[PDB]
Amino acid sequence: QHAVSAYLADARRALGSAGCSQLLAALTAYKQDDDLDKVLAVLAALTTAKPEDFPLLHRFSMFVRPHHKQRFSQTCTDL
Amino acid sequence: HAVSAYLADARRALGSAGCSQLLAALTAYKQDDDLDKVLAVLAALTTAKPEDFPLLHRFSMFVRPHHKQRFSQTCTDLTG
Amino acid sequence: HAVSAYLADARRALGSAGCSQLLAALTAYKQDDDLDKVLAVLAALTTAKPEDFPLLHRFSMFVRPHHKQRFSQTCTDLT
Amino acid sequence: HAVSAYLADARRALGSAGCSQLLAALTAYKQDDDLDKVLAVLAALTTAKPEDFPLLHRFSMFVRPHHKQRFSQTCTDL
Amino acid sequence: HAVSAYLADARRALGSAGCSQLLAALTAYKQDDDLDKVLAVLAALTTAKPEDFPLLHRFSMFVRPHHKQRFSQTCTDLT
Amino acid sequence: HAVSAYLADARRALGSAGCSQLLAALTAYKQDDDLDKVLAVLAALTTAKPEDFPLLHRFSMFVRPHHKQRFSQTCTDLTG
Amino acid sequence: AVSAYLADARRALGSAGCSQLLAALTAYKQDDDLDKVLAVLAALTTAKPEDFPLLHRFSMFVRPHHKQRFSQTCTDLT
Repeated sequence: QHAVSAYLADARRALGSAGCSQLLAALTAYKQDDDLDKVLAVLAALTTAKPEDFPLLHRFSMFVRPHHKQRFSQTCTDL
Repeated sequence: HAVSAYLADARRALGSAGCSQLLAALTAYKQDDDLDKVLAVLAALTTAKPEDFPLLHRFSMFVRPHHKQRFSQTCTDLTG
Repeated sequence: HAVSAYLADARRALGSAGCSQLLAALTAYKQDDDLDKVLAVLAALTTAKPEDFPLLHRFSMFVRPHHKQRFSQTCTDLT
Repeated sequence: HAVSAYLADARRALGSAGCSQLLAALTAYKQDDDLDKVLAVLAALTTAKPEDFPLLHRFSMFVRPHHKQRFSQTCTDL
Repeated sequence: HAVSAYLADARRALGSAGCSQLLAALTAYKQDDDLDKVLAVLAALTTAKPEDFPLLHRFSMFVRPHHKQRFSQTCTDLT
Repeated sequence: HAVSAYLADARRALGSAGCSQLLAALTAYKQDDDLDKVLAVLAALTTAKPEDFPLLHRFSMFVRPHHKQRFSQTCTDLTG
Repeated sequence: AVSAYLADARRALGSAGCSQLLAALTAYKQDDDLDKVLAVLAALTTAKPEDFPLLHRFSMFVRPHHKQRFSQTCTDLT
């Protein structure tokens, strides 16, 4: 219900333009290559530097393929 | 051994069929990532009586990090 | 005992989709206190066939004390 | 199975307030046997947009057998 | 009004002193949001005899939406 | 002696209560042939932490031949 | 719970903002003026939706006779 556009706007506000671009660049590489560790590593660097940004880590679930939900959760638990 | 203590408590409080229903819902959640559906099974089993409310709250150990905040809210609403 | 026996019977009679819809409606009721809305979900699922009418009646174990009399009356009218 | 699939589709297409209004009208019909009144709620909710028209027709599974002939005809005409 | 009917029934069943005690507790709840304290007055007054139990149940109309679950639970335990 | 090695590893990783819950579930499976129910106990105990995932996979030695492909699939889905 | 709130407030509002909020809390604890403390709180913590939890969690400081008004004001902002 526009969850994507709300995420993009929040990510731009919290990470700045360079960060929002880095995250989007990593997301489109994931959509092509299916490599979850590599996109989560970009995401973790950007959104777990401070605890107030952890919701952007969690909300990134909407872009994770269903077969990758379990690994996404495990990675999040470890962060 | 926090999991094994949970399963023992759930079997003792809910009985065998109830413990199984809850584990069945946990396995479906681990596959489908649908929090509302697993919480609905859990709430039916563990909020019939206040002495079982701890089992609702302690289920958090199985809840994925992206679902934890909504799980808390839901628990507060069912309990108070 | 009684909850798990109800859930097992509902899953067997309504199928897992139906049982989930019923449990979703029960959780909404536990939060919103709206008896008409939970009864309407229940009646749609459990009064399509007469052999499922016991599932309507037995749902009383989940009904709040201040709603029990209205729930009974409505159940007698449906059956 | 057909019931649960209908309820899932209705909740997804009408949203929860709409789905509730329809189910409220179904429960009134199950007690009062007034077909016009339940059809009127259904038509308001499910003919706003053409992609929801299937929900009008599929509602027949809840209609009592003596009402099925009128129900489909009226649905076709909408 | 359901309110005015409740007040009339409470005055008739509890008498004037009791109806006042209940209303004094209701006013404090509407300000302090302490459900246990108002329910304790209500339970004392309206579970003395079974014919007064409907006054316990019908008190729900004054209970805030976030407190309906605790109100139900307390009612289940008193019955 | 693959069984005894499994039981020793499970007792060390899951503790006594967990190892017992798993063996109780294994006995029920050996009698009732219900794979979903035994895997639900196993998944709860052995997929909370990734270092216990080998216990999930090695449980295949107990699975009846007609269940082996579904067992693998379910394991892959829970782990990745 | 207090120290966790102050830590969250310092991280989300910065040190000047956390101090403004504590100054407003102290004035409330002395003067019992709920509107004035809520006005400082609302300015600081409803600029962004991610800070709304700090508005809601502020209830732990609110005197019992003000609980209902605090909730209402929160709802009207959120």
